[PDB]
Amino acid sequence: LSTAILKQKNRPNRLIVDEAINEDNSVVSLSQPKMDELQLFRGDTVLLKGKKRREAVCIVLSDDTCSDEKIRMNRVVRNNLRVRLGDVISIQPCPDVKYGKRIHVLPIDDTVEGITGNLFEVYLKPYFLEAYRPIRKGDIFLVRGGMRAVEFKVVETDPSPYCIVAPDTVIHCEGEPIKREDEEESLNEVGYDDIGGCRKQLAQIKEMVELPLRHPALFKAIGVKPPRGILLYGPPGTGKTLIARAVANETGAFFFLINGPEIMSKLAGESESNLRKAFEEAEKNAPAIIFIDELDAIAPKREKTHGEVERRIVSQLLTLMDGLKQRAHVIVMAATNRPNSIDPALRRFGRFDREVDIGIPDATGRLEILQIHTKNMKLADDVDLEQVANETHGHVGADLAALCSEAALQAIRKKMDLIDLEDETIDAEVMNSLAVTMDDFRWALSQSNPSALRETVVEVPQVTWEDIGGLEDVKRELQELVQYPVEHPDKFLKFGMTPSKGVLFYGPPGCGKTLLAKAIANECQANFISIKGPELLTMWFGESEANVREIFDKARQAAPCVLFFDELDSIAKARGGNIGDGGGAADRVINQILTEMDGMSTKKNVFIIGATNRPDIIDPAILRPGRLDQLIYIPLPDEKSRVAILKANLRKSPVAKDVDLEFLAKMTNGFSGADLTEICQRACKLAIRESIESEIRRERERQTNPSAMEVEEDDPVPEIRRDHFEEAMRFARRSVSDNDIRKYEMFAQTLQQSRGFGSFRFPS
Amino acid sequence: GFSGADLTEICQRACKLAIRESIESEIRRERERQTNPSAMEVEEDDPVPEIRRDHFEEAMRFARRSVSDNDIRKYEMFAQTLQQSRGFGSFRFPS
Repeated sequence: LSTAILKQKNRPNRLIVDEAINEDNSVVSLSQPKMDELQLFRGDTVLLKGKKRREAVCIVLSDDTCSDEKIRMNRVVRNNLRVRLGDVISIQPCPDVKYGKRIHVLPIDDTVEGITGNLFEVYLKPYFLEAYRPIRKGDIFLVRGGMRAVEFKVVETDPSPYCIVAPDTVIHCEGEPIKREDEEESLNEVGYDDIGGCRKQLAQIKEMVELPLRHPALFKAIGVKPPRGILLYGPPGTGKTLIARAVANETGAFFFLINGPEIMSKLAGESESNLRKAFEEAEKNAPAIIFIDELDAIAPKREKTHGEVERRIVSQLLTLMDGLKQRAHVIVMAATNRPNSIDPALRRFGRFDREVDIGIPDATGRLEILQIHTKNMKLADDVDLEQVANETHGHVGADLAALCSEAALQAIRKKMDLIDLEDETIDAEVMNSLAVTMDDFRWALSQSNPSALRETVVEVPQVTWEDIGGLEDVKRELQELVQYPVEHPDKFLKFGMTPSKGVLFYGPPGCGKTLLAKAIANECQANFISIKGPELLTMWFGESEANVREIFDKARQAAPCVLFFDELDSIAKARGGNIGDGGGAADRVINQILTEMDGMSTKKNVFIIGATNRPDIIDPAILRPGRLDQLIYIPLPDEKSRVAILKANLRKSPVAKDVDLEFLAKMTNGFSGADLTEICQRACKLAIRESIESEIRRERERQTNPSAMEVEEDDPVPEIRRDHFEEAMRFARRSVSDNDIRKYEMFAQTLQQSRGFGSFRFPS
Repeated sequence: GFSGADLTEICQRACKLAIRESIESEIRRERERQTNPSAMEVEEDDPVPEIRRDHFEEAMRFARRSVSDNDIRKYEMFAQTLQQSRGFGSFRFPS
């Protein structure tokens, strides 16, 4: 009674698609109580619901021979409802039993060719002769009243929803031959489910948009104000105009597209007229959506604006923007690659206040995009899309389409040997028997250049607590700072504590200090932004203090993050390590991290994790309360963490079943966490090499005796095969010597040994 | 010899030992009562409502003196030098 018009009219009596063998285009096989629930009498026509208001109706007959769970239909109505078999369809009567005054069905000649005559007497007679055939205004029904499939395109129907077109009222023969090529122009209206990798942000766009659009009365009544404009932004080609078309085509709202260059390419003084005639025409129509695409072209930073007419379109845009108020019920959205590349006068309140962020798709978004872009190809059975989605690590929503196109072209190319050089009469199997293999996808992947290799990736990591193993104390002391302030925030209000906002790991170099950040980020399902040393040290060699702000503001729009500043000591040891000229702590970059860290309220759930190998040169201005507070010393793996590390590195490589990792982890004693990832690779080359060697030597010896005929040898080495490790152990070094351990173990007892009041006891 | 900002980690680290306990004594109770899901007598009003001394007994085990006694000398040997450069004392106007 407060939250219930929010449904899309889902019904208990939904009938699911069931195949039929009939040729009548308006016969329905319904459940037996279908005439009974709503007391559906005979003599009317029901209103079946598909999508995008692109539907197709039937004449509802007392033919209830089907079952109680599904509906049996032909291709005609279910497909002309613009829904495939697998879309929900509502059943509901429509009292619009009307007779067509002047209709307009558009034939296609190839289906019509043969007998032509006059359209009326030759085709409208044997089709409309009281044949139980009502339509919906604007469809293309399929005619099985001949030997072959024939479609006529409905355009005009005097009743607005639809009617039972009858010959009793005159029917014009003004239909005209159309072509199959014209379907995509109407299918420019894109359904909702044709977007992948955006299930996280599309929810935000929905909650912002449909509630203001499909329920104006609630907003006008309660008085809460819908947004005056969204501002999507992301790397180019992630399919944003498609998002706008989806959002405005599945909510029933007129859509108007303003291109960027198309405005900035007309005569000086004519573009502004186009902007006015766009914002004017939109407000006249229904609740609309203006999508000002490529906004950083008609409104760059001022530092690009140099002409006067270049700065008059911006003013016209601002005037039209703030001219919007609640009367018009119009909503605007934009698109730019990076938020700060827009004129700052636009973000002021009332114009583009709120700002969604489409990002690079993540490991499952790529799978969804691939499954969308390969729903037409004839993939071979050996295809594995969950595989190819895994290694494409820079691609965006447009690169994957090109990749699939390239694989299809490669299949065509391998078919060209048997294709005649002048094969205009391309044979049926040459058009249909095509099958793309993993050979093709790996080839095309190797021949693709990713478009987005240089953007910080914000996605939940997959490494879990079972890889590191051990480290029991760190597990708890890292839960209680990243998970508790997220899963139980009210406990932090029952008492008065403010959550911590920092940790500082320090340990021997290369000892799984990164895997702990990813593990804890994987626990609480939090994003994970990694900043590497070779990146901060770039900032120290030029501009600073203009990108750290942007890093933090990126982490803010994706809470809860676990921002991981790797090698906080990079600048400090790249400046002298107690530099000779004098410079003590400040380095123009860490200072900026401080300035941003303090100016960030704890309510936002952003936790900053550092990691250093030289935990004394680190600036003493960060180890102060209110900033990175404590220090956790990550020791070398002891006995169980080594077993887990070995079993984590040896997962993708088929290992022998008689290998004793419990022994190999018991002899390797002071080994780091990064010299057990070497033993588990140098023990692969010793099996790779012995594989190519024996392959080549067999191909040799067989050619020595070609008449030997001896064939069908399966494989000489499928397996890492112990007595490989027994050799890879001969090149196994130790990263950190003992003196490099009693250097940190003698720093812990410097942070320690200034404590120890545990003798404290409350008297009585 | 405790600073004004080392008594604010005997007063927080004495609360992360209550947040811990009241967030364990909750979760532990969930798994407990699945032994008797039909008991219908569950949900004690408060397992730990209170900072509850014997926490400061423990939080005092991670109390670190920030300013060592060898660094508080550099100041007391300054302010004492602003004095001893003063004191005209027996100054007294005639009659």
